Amino acid sequence: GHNDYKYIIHPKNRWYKAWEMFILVWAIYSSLFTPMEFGFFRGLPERLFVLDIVGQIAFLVDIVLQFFVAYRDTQTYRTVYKPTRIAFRYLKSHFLMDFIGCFPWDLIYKASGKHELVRYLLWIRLFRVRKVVEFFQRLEKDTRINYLFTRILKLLFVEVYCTHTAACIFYYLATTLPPENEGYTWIGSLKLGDYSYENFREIDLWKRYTTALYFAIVTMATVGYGDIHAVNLREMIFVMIYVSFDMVLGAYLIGNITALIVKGSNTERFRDKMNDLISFMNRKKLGRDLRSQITGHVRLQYDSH
Amino acid sequence: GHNDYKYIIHPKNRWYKAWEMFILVWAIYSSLFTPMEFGFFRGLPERLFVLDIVGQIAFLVDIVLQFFVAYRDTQTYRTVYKPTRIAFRYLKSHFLMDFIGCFPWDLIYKASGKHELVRYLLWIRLFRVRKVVEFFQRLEKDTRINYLFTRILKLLFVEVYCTHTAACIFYYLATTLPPENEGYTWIGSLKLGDYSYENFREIDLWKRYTTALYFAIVTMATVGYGDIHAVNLREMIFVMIYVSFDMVLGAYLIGNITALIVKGSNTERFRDKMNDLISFMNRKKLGRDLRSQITGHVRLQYDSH
Amino acid sequence: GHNDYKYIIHPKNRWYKAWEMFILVWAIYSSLFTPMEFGFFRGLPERLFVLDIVGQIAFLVDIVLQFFVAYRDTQTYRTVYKPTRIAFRYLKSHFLMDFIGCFPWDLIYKASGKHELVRYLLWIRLFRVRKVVEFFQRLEKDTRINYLFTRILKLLFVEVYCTHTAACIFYYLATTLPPENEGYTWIGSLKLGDYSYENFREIDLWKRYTTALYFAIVTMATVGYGDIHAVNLREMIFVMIYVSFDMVLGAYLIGNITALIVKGSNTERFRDKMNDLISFMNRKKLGRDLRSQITGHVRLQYDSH
Amino acid sequence: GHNDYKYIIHPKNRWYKAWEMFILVWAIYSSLFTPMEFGFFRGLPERLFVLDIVGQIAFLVDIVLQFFVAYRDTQTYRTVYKPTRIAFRYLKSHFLMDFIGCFPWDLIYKASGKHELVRYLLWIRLFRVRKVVEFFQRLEKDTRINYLFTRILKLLFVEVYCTHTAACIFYYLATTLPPENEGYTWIGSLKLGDYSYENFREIDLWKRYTTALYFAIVTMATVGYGDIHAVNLREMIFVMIYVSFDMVLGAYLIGNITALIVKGSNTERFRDKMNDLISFMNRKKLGRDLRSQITGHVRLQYDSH
Repeated sequence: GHNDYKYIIHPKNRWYKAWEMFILVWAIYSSLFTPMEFGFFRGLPERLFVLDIVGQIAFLVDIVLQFFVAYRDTQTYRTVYKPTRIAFRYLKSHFLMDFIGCFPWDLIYKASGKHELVRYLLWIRLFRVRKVVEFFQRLEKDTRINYLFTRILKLLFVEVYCTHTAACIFYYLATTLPPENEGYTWIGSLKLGDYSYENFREIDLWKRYTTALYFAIVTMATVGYGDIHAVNLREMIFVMIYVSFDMVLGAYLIGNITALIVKGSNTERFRDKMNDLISFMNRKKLGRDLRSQITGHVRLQYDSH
Repeated sequence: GHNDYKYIIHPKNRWYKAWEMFILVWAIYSSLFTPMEFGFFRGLPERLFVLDIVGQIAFLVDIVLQFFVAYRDTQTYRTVYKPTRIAFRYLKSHFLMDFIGCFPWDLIYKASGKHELVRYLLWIRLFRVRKVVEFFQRLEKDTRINYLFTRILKLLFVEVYCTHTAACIFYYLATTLPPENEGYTWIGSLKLGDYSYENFREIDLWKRYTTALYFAIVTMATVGYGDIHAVNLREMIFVMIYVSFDMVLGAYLIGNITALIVKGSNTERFRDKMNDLISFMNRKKLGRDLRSQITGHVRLQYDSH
Repeated sequence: GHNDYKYIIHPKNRWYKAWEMFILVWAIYSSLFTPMEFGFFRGLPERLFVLDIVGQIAFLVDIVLQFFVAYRDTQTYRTVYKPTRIAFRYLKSHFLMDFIGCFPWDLIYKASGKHELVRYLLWIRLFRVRKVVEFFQRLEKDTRINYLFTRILKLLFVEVYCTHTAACIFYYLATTLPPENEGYTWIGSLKLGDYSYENFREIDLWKRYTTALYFAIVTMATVGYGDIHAVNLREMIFVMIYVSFDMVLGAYLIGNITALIVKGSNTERFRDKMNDLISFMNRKKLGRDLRSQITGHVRLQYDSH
Repeated sequence: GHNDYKYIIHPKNRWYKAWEMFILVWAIYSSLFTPMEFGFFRGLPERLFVLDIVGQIAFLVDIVLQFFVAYRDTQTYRTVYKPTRIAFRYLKSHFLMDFIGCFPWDLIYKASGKHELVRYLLWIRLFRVRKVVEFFQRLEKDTRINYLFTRILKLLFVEVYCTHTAACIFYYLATTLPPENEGYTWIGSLKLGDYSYENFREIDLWKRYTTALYFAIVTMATVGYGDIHAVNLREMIFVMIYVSFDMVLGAYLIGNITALIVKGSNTERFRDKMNDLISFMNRKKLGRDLRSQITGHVRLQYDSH
């Protein structure tokens, strides 16, 4: 019903759904790479320079594309296709964060005399998780999948993101101290087996990330070996914040899993009904013939709904 | 006849709800600073003197103000303005503890030749958490702030209070040994990174508090890296008490969160019914028109009942 | 209701109930001390020799008492008064483990050439925890206390008792190595702070017990600091067993706490009713006078049942 | 149709049930020993040469009998005794994996010049855990044992299997490094007590396995002492994978146990009502005779009316 608004793309268009999946994949990488770019590099190496610029370009198109995309209203509950209303809705809803996230923050950091506060603007690109939140909302609205399983998946994804981000921030806090005071950081004072993470800034990127993620994963599960631990006061405060948040997050995970199991399965509804029928049967002693007939018939009833 | 017993403050009038919020903030600060004044300060410094005095002054005003504020008597559900009943209720319920908490315990301890037992009286000021409990009761009665979140917010407040108090008591137990025996304390033997907490009484207040709070949060979160751990026998006993209490309290937090997720939402029960009916509809394929009719009928139960 | 059998005691007599409480206290003490006698001493020191004797006497009397105490039948629900039936039921229910527990196992251990296997018969006195089990059964039968709260209390007692027993067994396993191989034990290699548990068998009893209980409590909450950890293979096996059992025990504690919170409070039931009524009035836009009347009258209904 | 084609065994035949129980034990042993044979042996010693071969024999026979035993249809709900029908079921469902697992993979590894990738094929024998899965499925459809309790037993078996397999893989990852780099492995740098695991390949098999299983068990319960921990990057990655999976699995264990407790019992449901009735009756101070009448009437209801 938008013959007048021919330019506007239907949100259920097949090609726009393909673009939604493509930009969902791009958003996952961007919101996972951004913490690593901010934590393990003080300026992106040239080898992945293109991966920076291209990474924003795919999002820039989205900024344009979302301007030519209709939507379903929340008060009228009618699918609104007015291009001016579309533009105003996206300008006042999410345009600012998406647009500011596509700035060449690495190039701006390197051009502006290597100022760290400029690099702190990379965290705007964590607002690209809005794509994943929208994907999980859509998949929760999907009646095919169980609703509480969707919540469990969303919580596990949040745990993955928070653990990865916590690892990147934990390594970054070690980098916030000068290398001379590196012995007062968690990684600069770290010694695992024979290996000593002495000049940790010059260790391979993936060794550093694996160590930080190992600490973050081990803390997230509340195992807590101690091999890696906070040493600074800043590391101290960050670990307190992270474990306090992850305590509530793990409690929510346990609660959601328990709610899924408490909901019960038809198999269980059938098992309980079986036990009730057996109680009745043994309290009236029907007889093996009628007993077996009843059991078989009710099994077939539960099987055939 | 409010004019008869004038100058009696109605419980829920303006300018007394503002004072209730003001004294709530003071109660939170006093009930959080008290553990720190006791654990990290054998003697409060001149720098804090005025602040300390000011705190008691506020609560002193509270003691006066609560002698004039009317109350709803639960056996008649009216608001009694008679000053004798107000004073009698204050004297019976909680006046002695409130009054004792307002004593200049810090100055009294100093003016008594620095007797540690006088400084244990500071713990009376932890009864000011009755204001936080009252605020949480009122918030629970509130409908806008749903009982849903507030039930676990109360437990998170309890977690924060207990962790902070445990950190303060842990540091205090470290101080209960003489400094020459400081190598047998948890902090005196601490060598986090290249920094050793050699003379821990001369370390900055905030580094010591951050260390103790990190241990307490680490223990509460059940991570237990062990970088920081009990060393004294008194430290073992305190850690055992705190650990058992925190196991029970964390189980309570998980149980409260699980119950909020199990209770579920009207939408959620509607989504259960919709999932069942959509599964049956796909199994017994019946067309979009009958689908629409039955789904609209179902949607006229979650929104009509 | 027994003329012929005058020598039989009702299990409701205030004298027998007082003796039941007295022997419950004695059984709690004996079940708690038996592990300590086995783990921290290769033979009881003379100082508490009398305590070894009189306590057994305290249970020996009970062995006699249950031979002429009436018992309520299961199916008939009639308190059987026949001394022959009472004696036979006691003889085949718990007489053997009570009588074996009442033997002077310390004196028998010392007389039989200090043969270590004789001291393993001390574990028969673990069966005196049946009095605590029966106490909790009666408590859960009592209506003055919530059933699920009684289950939580039973689980907490089980956790406490298993932690204490695990601490005693851990120390015992340390003592199962010769004092020359003590460097391979968990406590003989312990260097908490500047204190070293070198000659750990000559350390003060409460110092050793507090250390073992600290390890057991810290493992029980799964804090797991690491300061104290299994070193032997036998210590490793015991830690695996205790950890695996404690995992299920903690899961059961969480489940029971959740179940109680899920069962819900009348306050929460009212909060949900109030939310439903407020939704109704908001939909129908009832005037503030009538809405306030409805709210107040519903509060009074809930308070006055 | 059991007369038309002979040599066909009824699925619930007594001899076939005995063979099912026998091959269940064999499958449990095989799927528990396969991780141990993979991780702790780079080639099975000849001391076990018979024990592996016989094992495969036990499953080879199990492959043959699977070509004769009948099955109950999911469509016609009736047993089919037809060799052509029987063979197709096996050939499609599980023949291929069972046959590959029956191969002498140790002999093939030793006859192929000791290639480790050949030894990786032992993990096919982990599909014999399908026998345990089928046994638990049959146990679920049994009135003697609760459904949710069967589920928690399944999850406890899953925890046992996953912990043992994780221990074996953890040791194997240490062996993937050359012995000269053993100081970088988790076990090669282990110095528990006064014992150092220097030449960890020459340590007794059961000492190494007990150490690895200790680590895996303490991390499964999230105790995380720290004494044993990952050192290589491969060790960190495996610990992260195992720790995340075990976080989810422990949350599932807690959820299953909590659902079993929340489900409740008819007795517990009765106690809930009877507690309410006792509160009401004590509130109104009702007569004992009418109390007995009401309590008996309610006891009638909570008896599966």
